[PDB]
Amino acid sequence: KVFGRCELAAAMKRHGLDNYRGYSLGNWVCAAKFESNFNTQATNRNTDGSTDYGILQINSRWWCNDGRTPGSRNLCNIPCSALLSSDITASVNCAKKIVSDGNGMNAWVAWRNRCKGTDVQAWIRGCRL
Ligand SMILES: [Cl-]
Ligand code: NA
Repeated sequence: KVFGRCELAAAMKRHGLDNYRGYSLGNWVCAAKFESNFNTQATNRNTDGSTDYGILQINSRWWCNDGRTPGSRNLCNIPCSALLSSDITASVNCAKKIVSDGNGMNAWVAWRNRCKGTDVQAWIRGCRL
């Protein structure tokens, strides 16, 4: 499913992401936009053989199991395919674990290079939340 800007904003807020670990909703919507262009089905292969899945492009090297990433962990205890659903519950729950890992949202490369330091509030502007 391809989410609308405000539609996703509302969905994330309901799932407890607004201000989670100090990160305002705008940060999460910005990351989603640049990681997957709001597409829950987005998949991207990495050089090391791992693959990124879903709306927030979670990596199979450490967070989910896709059966084709040798020596990987699966810290979120879930099939990577579950991160491609129209329902973002699985992605959100796993992202909460990731952002709490120690490096915050820097774990998401696109957020660091395109969201960090910007006026992220612009991403939820005009939204009925
Ligand atoms: Cl943190
Ligand atoms: Na894995």
